[PDB]
Amino acid sequence: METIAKHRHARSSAQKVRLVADLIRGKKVSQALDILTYTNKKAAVLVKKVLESAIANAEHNDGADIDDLKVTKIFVDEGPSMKRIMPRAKGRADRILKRTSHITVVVSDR
Amino acid sequence: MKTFTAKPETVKRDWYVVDATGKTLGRLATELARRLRGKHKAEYTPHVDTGDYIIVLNADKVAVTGNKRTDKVYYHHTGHIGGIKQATFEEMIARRPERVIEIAVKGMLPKGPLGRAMFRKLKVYAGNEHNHAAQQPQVLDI
Amino acid sequence: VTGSGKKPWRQKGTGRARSGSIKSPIWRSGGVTFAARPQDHSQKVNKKMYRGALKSILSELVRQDRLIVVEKFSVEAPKTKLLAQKLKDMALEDVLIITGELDENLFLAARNLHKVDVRDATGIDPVSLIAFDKVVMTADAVKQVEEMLA
Amino acid sequence: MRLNTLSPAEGSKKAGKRLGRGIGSGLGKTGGRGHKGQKSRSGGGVRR
Amino acid sequence: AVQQNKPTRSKRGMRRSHDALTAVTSLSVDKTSGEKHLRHHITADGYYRGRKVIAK
Amino acid sequence: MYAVFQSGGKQHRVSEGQTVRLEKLDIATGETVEFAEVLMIANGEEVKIGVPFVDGGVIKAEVVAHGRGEKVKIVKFRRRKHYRKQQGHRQWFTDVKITGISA
Amino acid sequence: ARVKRGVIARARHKKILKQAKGYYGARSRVYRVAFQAVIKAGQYAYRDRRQRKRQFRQLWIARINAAARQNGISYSKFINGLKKASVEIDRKILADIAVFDKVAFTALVEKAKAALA
RNA sequence: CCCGGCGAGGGGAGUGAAAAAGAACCUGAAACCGUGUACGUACAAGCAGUGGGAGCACGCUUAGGCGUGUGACUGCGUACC
RNA sequence: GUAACGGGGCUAAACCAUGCACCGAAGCUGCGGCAGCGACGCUUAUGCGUUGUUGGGUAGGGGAGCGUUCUGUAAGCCUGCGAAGGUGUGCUGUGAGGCAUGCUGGAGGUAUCAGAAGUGCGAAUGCUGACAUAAGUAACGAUAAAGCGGGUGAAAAGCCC
Ligand SMILES: [Mg+2]
Ligand SMILES: [Mg+2]
Ligand SMILES: [Mg+2]
Ligand SMILES: [Mg+2]
Ligand SMILES: [Mg+2]
Ligand SMILES: [Mg+2]
Ligand SMILES: [Mg+2]
Ligand SMILES: [Mg+2]
Ligand SMILES: [Mg+2]
Ligand SMILES: [Mg+2]
Ligand SMILES: [Mg+2]
Ligand SMILES: [Mg+2]
Ligand SMILES: [Mg+2]
Ligand SMILES: [Mg+2]
Ligand SMILES: [Mg+2]
Ligand SMILES: [Mg+2]
Ligand SMILES: [Mg+2]
Repeated sequence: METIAKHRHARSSAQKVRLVADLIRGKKVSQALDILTYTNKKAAVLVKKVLESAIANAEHNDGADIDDLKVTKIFVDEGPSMKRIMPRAKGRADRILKRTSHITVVVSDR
Repeated sequence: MKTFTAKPETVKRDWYVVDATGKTLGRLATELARRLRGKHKAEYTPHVDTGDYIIVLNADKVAVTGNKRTDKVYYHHTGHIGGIKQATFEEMIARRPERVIEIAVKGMLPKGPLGRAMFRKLKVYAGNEHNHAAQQPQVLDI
Repeated sequence: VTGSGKKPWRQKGTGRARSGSIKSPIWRSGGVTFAARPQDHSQKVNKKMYRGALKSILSELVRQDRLIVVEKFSVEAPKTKLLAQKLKDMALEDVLIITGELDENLFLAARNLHKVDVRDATGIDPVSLIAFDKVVMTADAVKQVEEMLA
Repeated sequence: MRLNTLSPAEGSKKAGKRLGRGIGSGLGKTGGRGHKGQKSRSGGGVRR
Repeated sequence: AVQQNKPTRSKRGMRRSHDALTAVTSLSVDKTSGEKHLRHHITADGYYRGRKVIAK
Repeated sequence: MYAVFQSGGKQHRVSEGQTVRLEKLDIATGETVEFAEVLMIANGEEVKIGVPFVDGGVIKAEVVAHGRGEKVKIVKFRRRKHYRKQQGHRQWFTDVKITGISA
Repeated sequence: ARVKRGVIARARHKKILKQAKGYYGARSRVYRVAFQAVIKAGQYAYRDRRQRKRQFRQLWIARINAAARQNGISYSKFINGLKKASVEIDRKILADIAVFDKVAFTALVEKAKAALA
């Protein structure tokens, strides 16, 4: 059974995250987790946590075996931009976005 | 009803040996181009490669009228500062006679992918004998 | 528009569009460049024309057999139920009662009912007549109308 | 009998000129003014 | 030093094809205990080549 | 057996039992019509051809359906000259089934 | 009265966008571009309605030439022969014949030759 | 109740008609950024369309063939104000 | 950069005299369909048996419509057995469009015939918001410098000692 795990509003761009997601796209769960573990990215930890949560959900809520499970859907989606004002030289203002991230990690034994 | 259009599945391309010994260049070349196109083929389309496969031999033994043996210059550019290159017909014959014929063929065919495909079907030889004996190609007077 | 004659930015210098005002209609919170005013829309009704129209509509009613003529139509007490009963008896719903001498009780009865309306013989209007599909008129009322119209 | 049965005479209620309603109108883009004239601008023309 | 047209999403995607990371090929295994670790880097406990060297 | 006929200016190749779209011929939707405008009747081995139109050839063709075809957006347009036309069109057609080529 | 120019505008946009289906980049999304693209397509369609007939004729003629040359005759001469004969078989049909049933084409060629002689 | 930092966030369980009504809360369009599926696409030059159309996929029908998507190759064609 | 046939090429595929031909326009004709303008026979709210003719168009002039909000018509009618809206799709109109249904949506919409309009946006270096783009690029603010041990904690180059 396909079990959803979401994380919303991760203070990093979805674009950055996508890179790590791709690395573990379609892989076997434990292996994917392992891969995430030794990855050097900060976003790598968040996605790992999400995966863990998903696994836990699968274990408790559904009652599925860990061995059979695969990382199917892993759509990292764009979050709401927190608009902050950065002053620049010569009185110029830039409203810099602080893009957040949605991370949907779904897991199934099929 | 509806107009038929040629299919690479249905298109059968036969094999033709062409002798260029003691024969006028341009007319021969044009004929070759036509053959490649399929302007002789009954099921011709200007969008599908229909024409027959060609082997041409004796590229140096081709005939040119008048001063054309020394007069006709074949120009190509390197892509560099002063990289304009001059090569006379005789000179071309000396080193690589196969080039001239090919160039002529290119001139006489479309500039696109189809043209390129047509060109590919032409296989050029400076000598008299071809290695493509297994295809059983038939010699036509061109 | 409650605002300022202050230019938001200069004419040449700055790269932005040539600004005049925040009041300007091509803006957020700007003018309605062709703003409407409290206006009288009332068309000049020609009196003779009006008369003619009345005549026509009355004729149409007559033709259609929807203009019912009465001698005795009066409600005793200010009572809606009785009026309703009367209507039922004379087979009516959508009705304009036109009376010469205004019975007050009848008028009172006519107030609440949506399909029923009582007007005086001199106090009638074309659209009302058109609106109600079965117009009922008293003899005296009719006479008054005739006098008015000629 | 009704208000939805009564209709005006043809020619009595003319269309009207809506100036500047695209291309299909014909009476559009500039409406009925032309190009770059004094008579073209708003608050334009001259005294009688 | 400024763009003259807006480049496509397509172009950007194409550019990003190389910018995507290389995943670690496989984990390394300690022979005695069975600890999964990074290559040439020690375990979580402090074991290395089937031998505990660091207490932390 | 296949036949060649010109109808409405435009010529069409047709076989027996073939449904071919023609122009709006003002005849009933469920009616059999005969064609003498036949140029060729091809038997298979012995083809028949004579003059502009063949002497003793008649095509028995059943009218199937009348109707309007695919809608086309006739956009007339001129650059920088404030002008844009748009007309639509569906061509009226009569679909014909051919019951038999008669000689 | 004020009219909110929303729903109608959306509807207007919608049809254009649906027309602009299978259009690279902004053409199938961004309206300004999309409308333009649609207009251009329409223009081209108009032109091609009047141009495509000529293309088909060119094709058919070429096919005839190919067939005629195979049989052993030039195209113009063949056409002249046909004219002389008075047989009103158009280019398309001839092309079709060349493609499929070749015996008929051969017969036609023979007839043309006879007409010529 | 589980996950995680006695976090955020989530998933269950529960409320209700509905949480595809969770306080970022009615509907929830477009741009924009995405995943998955479809077909194409890595020797091929240009307002990216159009016309023609190979093939390949997918719906139907009792066969037949039509739709839909894709479109290799190909004729013509230089935005819109 | 061949660069003064458009190119390949050509001793005819040049150039001059003559003829038979074919292509070559959205031209004319063929078949079908739509109108605008007159002539006529009959009539009317003119339809036509017709008949001819006409139908590129900018500024601009004339004529005809559709749709949006509201108003009456309408305490009418459709509508929680699912409105508007959204989103598809199929059909149907000469066009702005209109009708039908799928899913969402979860309460209103409005026939017909009129009336009134802030009525129909793609351009104004338009205005407001949202979101791209350069791009995960430059940058991270003085070139006074850190470095290790132990500590708490989910986690320590920056925090405590
Ligand atoms: Mg002042
Ligand atoms: Mg205001
Ligand atoms: Mg005009
Ligand atoms: Mg001027
Ligand atoms: Mg101007
Ligand atoms: Mg002027
Ligand atoms: Mg033509
Ligand atoms: Mg005109
Ligand atoms: Mg409303
Ligand atoms: Mg807009
Ligand atoms: Mg404009
Ligand atoms: Mg970096
Ligand atoms: Mg750069
Ligand atoms: Mg750099
Ligand atoms: Mg840097
Ligand atoms: Mg600093
Ligand atoms: Mg430390």
